[PDB]
Amino acid sequence: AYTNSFTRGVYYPDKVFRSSVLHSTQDLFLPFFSNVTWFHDNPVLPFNDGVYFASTEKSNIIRGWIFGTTLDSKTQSLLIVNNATNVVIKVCEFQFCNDPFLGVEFRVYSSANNCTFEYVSNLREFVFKN
Amino acid sequence: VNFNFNGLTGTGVLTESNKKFLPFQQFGRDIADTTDAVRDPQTLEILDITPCSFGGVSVITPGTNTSNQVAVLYQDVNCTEVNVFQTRAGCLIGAEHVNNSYECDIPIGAGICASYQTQSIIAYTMSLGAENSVAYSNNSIAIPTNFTISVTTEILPVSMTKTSVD
Amino acid sequence: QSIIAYTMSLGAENSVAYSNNSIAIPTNFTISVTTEILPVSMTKTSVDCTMYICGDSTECSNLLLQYGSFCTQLNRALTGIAVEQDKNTQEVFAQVKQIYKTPPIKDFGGFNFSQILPDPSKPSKRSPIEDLLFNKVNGLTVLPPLLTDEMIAQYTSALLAGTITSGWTFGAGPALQIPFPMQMAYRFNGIGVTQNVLYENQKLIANQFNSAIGKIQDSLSSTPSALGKLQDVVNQNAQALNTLVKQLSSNFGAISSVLNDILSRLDPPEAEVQIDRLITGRLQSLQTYVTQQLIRAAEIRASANLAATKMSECVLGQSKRVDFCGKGYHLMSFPQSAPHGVVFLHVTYVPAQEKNFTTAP
Amino acid sequence: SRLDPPEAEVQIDRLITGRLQSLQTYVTQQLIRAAEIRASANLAATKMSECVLGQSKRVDFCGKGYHLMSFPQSAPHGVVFLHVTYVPAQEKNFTTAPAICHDGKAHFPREGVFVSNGTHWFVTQRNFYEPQIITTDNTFVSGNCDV
Amino acid sequence: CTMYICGDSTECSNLLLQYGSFCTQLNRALTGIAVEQDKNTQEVFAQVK
Ligand SMILES: *[C@@H]1O[C@H](CO)[C@@H](O)[C@H](O)[C@H]1NC(C)=O
Ligand SMILES: *[C@@H]1O[C@H](CO)[C@@H](O)[C@H](O)[C@H]1NC(C)=O
Ligand SMILES: *[C@@H]1O[C@H](CO)[C@@H](O)[C@H](O)[C@H]1NC(C)=O
Ligand SMILES: *[C@@H]1O[C@H](CO)[C@@H](O)[C@H](O)[C@H]1NC(C)=O
Ligand SMILES: *[C@@H]1O[C@H](CO)[C@@H](O)[C@H](O)[C@H]1NC(C)=O
Ligand SMILES: *[C@@H]1O[C@H](CO)[C@@H](O)[C@H](O)[C@H]1NC(C)=O
Ligand SMILES: *[C@@H]1O[C@H](CO)[C@@H](O)[C@H](O)[C@H]1NC(C)=O
Ligand SMILES: *[C@@H]1O[C@H](CO)[C@@H](O)[C@H](O)[C@H]1NC(C)=O
Ligand SMILES: *[C@@H]1O[C@H](CO)[C@@H](O)[C@H](O)[C@H]1NC(C)=O
Ligand SMILES: *[C@@H]1O[C@H](CO)[C@@H](O)[C@H](O)[C@H]1NC(C)=O
Ligand SMILES: *[C@@H]1O[C@H](CO)[C@@H](O)[C@H](O)[C@H]1NC(C)=O
Repeated sequence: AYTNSFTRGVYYPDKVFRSSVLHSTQDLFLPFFSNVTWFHDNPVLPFNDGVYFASTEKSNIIRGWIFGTTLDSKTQSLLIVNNATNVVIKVCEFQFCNDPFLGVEFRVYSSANNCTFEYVSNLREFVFKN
Repeated sequence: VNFNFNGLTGTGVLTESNKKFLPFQQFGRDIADTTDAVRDPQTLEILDITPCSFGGVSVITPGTNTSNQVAVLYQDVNCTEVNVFQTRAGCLIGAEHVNNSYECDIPIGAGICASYQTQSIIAYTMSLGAENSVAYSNNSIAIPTNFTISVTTEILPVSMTKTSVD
Repeated sequence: QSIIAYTMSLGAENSVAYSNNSIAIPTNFTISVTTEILPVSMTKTSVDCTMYICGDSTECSNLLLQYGSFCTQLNRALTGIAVEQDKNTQEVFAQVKQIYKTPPIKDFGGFNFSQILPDPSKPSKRSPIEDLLFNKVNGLTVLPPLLTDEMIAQYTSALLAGTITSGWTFGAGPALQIPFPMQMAYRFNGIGVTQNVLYENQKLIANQFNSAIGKIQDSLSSTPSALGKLQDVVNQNAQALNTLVKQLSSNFGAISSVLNDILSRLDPPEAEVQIDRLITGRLQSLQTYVTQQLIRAAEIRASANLAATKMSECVLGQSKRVDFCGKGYHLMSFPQSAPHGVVFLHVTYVPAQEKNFTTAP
Repeated sequence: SRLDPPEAEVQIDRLITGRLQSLQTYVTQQLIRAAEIRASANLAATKMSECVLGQSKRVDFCGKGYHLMSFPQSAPHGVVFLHVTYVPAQEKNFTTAPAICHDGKAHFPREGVFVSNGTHWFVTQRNFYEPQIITTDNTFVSGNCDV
Repeated sequence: CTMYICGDSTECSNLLLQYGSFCTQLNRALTGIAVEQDKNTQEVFAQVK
C-alpha cells in the first residue's frame, strides 16, 4: 500500500533562529504529496539518502530501530530501544536475529561484539539521516 | 569585543536581548545572513549583537578666510562613545546650539544647520522662511500700483570638453 | 473559471457623427480630481569602499592601497548622489519663500479642503490624504535627509494655503488675497468658460467638489497599487543593497569567502593570492552597485525635474499644456507629500453632456 | 627589462586588466556625465526657443515673475539667459464685488474686478490698478440678481 | 547569462555558481529594459480610450 505525504516531512534545516523571514534552502526533504509506503509485519527495507518514518500508535507497539549494512555481526550497527523509561542508543557489532523483535523479553541480536557507543537519556514522526 | 561563542566569531557590542529562542536554537540570523543574536553557552541568556559603531567624520566650518575655528560632526555616533550636542545626524562637537531659527547656511542634515555668528559656530533647527499670513476674506482686493521689471540670470551648461583617449 | 488567451481589444469603437452642419456642447460639467504620483528622492546610501572590501584587516587594507583611487572615486560618486537627492528635494518643494497659513475660519464654500489641509488632531500635522499616503507605504550607512517629513509637510501646507487664499499671485511675487469663488471664476475664464457659469452654479460645484475629494481618499485607500511607483523605487534600492551583502559572501574563486579564514589558513605567500581574488571580486561588485545607483539616480533626477516643473506650472499657476496636469481642462492642483515623493491632486474641467443645436459658420 | 617573457606575460596581463578596467570606468563615467549634459542642453534649447524667440506663459520657466523677454549671452561651455520679467510691487485693498446688480440684471466684469475708492464702484484690469467707470461697454449681462 | 557564458558545459555551469547573483542581476536588468520598452510604447501611442 502507498499513501499521500501531503505537506508532512518538513524539519528545521539548522539550529538558527529566524523571525518573519522567508528562507530558501536546499537539503534532503520529503517532497510534498510524495509517495510513501504504508506498512501494516516488519520486513527489511532499503535505506537510501535518508528515511522518513511515521506511526499512529496508541499502544506503542513500534519502539525501536536497527540501522546498518550487514546486520549479522560482520559490521558495526546502530540499535535503538525506547524501552520503558530509558531509551538506549547503542552502536556495536551486533549479531542480529534474522527476525528481530522485542517481547512483552528482548530477541533483537544474539551477540554484541566491538561495542563502540552507548548513550542513555498518537502520531509520531521521525527523520533519520546520516 | 572580539567574541567567539562556540563557533560564532566576530567583533561587536553585546547587549541584553528581548528575543525568545526555541530550546534548541543556538544563534539568530537576520534577513541578510548576518548573525544578530546568540545564546550564551553558560548562563542561558540571549544577547543581541550590534555591530561596532562607525561612521564618517566630517568637518563643518566657515572658511579659513574668516575663522580657523571648526566644528566636527561624527556621523551616526552617540556622544558617550566619542559644546557637545547630540543630534539626529550624529554627535556634533564644538558648535553652540541655539533656539533662534535662521535661513539654513551649511547643511548638517536632519533640519539642523550650522552658521558662524557673532563669534562661533552654532547649530539650530533651520527656519523655512518668514511666515506671512494672507488676509483672506470673501470681499477685498489688492493690485500693484508701481510694477518693477526684474532681470535674473539663469546659467546652463551646453557642452563639455571633447576628450578622446586612444 | 479558467485562464483564457485572446487577441486584446484596443478599446470600444466610437464613430463620430461627423457632418458639415451640426454642433454638441456640454449642458453640464464635472470637475475631476486625479492623482499623479511622482518620485522625488531616494535613500541616501553611503558605502565605505575600504571598510566594505577589507573588513578591519591590516593585510587587506594594505593590499587595497595598490588600487589607487578606486575607493576614493566610488566614495565621491556616492557622495555626489547623496547631495543630489537633497538638491532634488529642495527643487521640488522649496519653491516658496514664505510660509502661508489658512485662516481660522474656513469659509471655502463647502469646498471642504479638510482632506488636503493639515489638521491639529494628528501630531504629524499632516492631512488625512497625507496620512493615507504615509501609512500605506557591512561598512555602509544611510544618511538622513536634510528636510524631515515634518519640514516637507510644512512646505506643502504653505503651498496649499497660498493656492487657496491667493491663487497664483503668490507664485509670481506677493500673495494677493482673493475670494476663492473669484479664483475659481478666473480659472474658469482661463479655459474658455465665462465666469457667470461658475457663479450661477457655485453651490452645485462646491458640493460636487466634496464628493470628488472624498473619492480621492477612498480610491487611494481601496487600491493598494495606487502608489506603486514609490514602492518600486524603494524596492529597487532595497534589492540593490541586498545584492551587495550577498555578493560580499561570495567566493569569486577564492578558497574561502571569509577573509579571516583566508588569513588563518594560508601563509602570506598564498593568502596574498586568495585575497587578491577576493579584492578583485568585491571591487567589481562595488563598481557594479555604484554604476546601477548612478543610473537609477539619473532616472530619479529626470523624475524630480518633471515634478518640479509640474508643481511650478500646475500648482503655482494654471496650465494650458494638454494632459500635462491631468486629463481634461486644468483648473488647479494641490500638492501632497509622500515618502520619497510628491502626489498631485489635479482639479480639471471636463465636458459631460453634449447636445446637437442648430448652427452655421 | 626585469622579467623574461614567461613571467613578464603574467605581470603585463595584470597591468592590462587593471588599466582596461580603469578605462572602462572612465568611459562609463563620461557616458553618464554626457547624458546629464545632453539633458541640460535639451533644456537650454527649449529655454531659448520659448524664452528668447517668443514669450512664455509657463510659470517660472523663464525666471520668476511674468515673463516679458530674455536675452542670451554666451559663456565658456554654456549659455546664460538674462530673464526680463514683470513683477507686481505695491498692492492695494480697493472696494470690490463678484458682480453688479442693475435692473435686476447681473452685470459681470468683461475683465478685472469691481474695484473702487471705498465709496463709488469702478472696474479695473486684474494685474494693474487703474480704476475705470463701470459702463455697459466693459461689462456683460447674464442671469439675474437672485442667482 | 549562464547559457551565454557556459555553453551547455557542466564544469563551467558549476564553476559559474561561485559568482553568486551576477547572472541573476544581469537577467533582471535586461528584463527591466524589455518591460520598459512596452511601457514606452503604450505611453506614446495608447493615449486614447
Ligand atoms: C530496556 O531494555 C534494554 C535492553 O538492553 C535495557 O538496557 C534497558 O535498561 C531497558 N529499559 C529499562 C527502563 O530498564
Ligand atoms: C573494532 O572496531 C574498530 C572501530 O574503531 C575497528 O577499527 C576494528 O577493526 C574493529 N575490530 C576488528 C577486528 O575489525
Ligand atoms: C575671502 O577672502 C578675502 C580675502 O582673502 C576676504 O576679504 C573675504 O572676506 C573672504 N570671505 C570670507 C567669507 O571670509
Ligand atoms: C547613547 O547612549 C545612551 C546610553 O545607552 C542611550 O540611551 C542613547 O539612546 C544613545 N544615543 C543614541 C543616538 O543611540
Ligand atoms: C529653546 O527654548 C526652550 C524653552 O523656550 C528651552 O527649553 C530650550 O532649551 C531652548 N533651546 C536652546 C537651544 O536654548
Ligand atoms: C515708482 O517707483 C519709481 C522708481 O523707484 C519712483 O521713482 C516713483 O515715484 C514710484 N511711483 C509711485 C506712484 O509710487
Ligand atoms: C449637473 O450634474 C449635477 C451632479 O450630478 C446635478 O446635481 C445637476 O442637477 C446637473 N445639472 C444639469 C443641468 O443636468
Ligand atoms: C469637511 O469635512 C468634514 C469631515 O467630516 C465634514 O464633517 C465637514 O462638514 C466638511 N466641511 C468643510 C467646510 O469642508
Ligand atoms: C448629433 O448628430 C447626429 C447626426 O447628425 C445624431 O445621430 C446624434 O444623435 C446627435 N446627437 C444628439 C444628442 O442629438
Ligand atoms: C488688506 O485687507 C486686510 C483686511 O481685510 C487689511 O488688514 C490690510 O491692511 C489691507 N491692506 C491694505 C494695503 O489696505
Ligand atoms: C472716488 O473717485 C472719484 C473719481 O476720481 C471721485 O469723484 C470721488 O470723489 C472719489 N471718492 C468718492 C467719495 O467716491
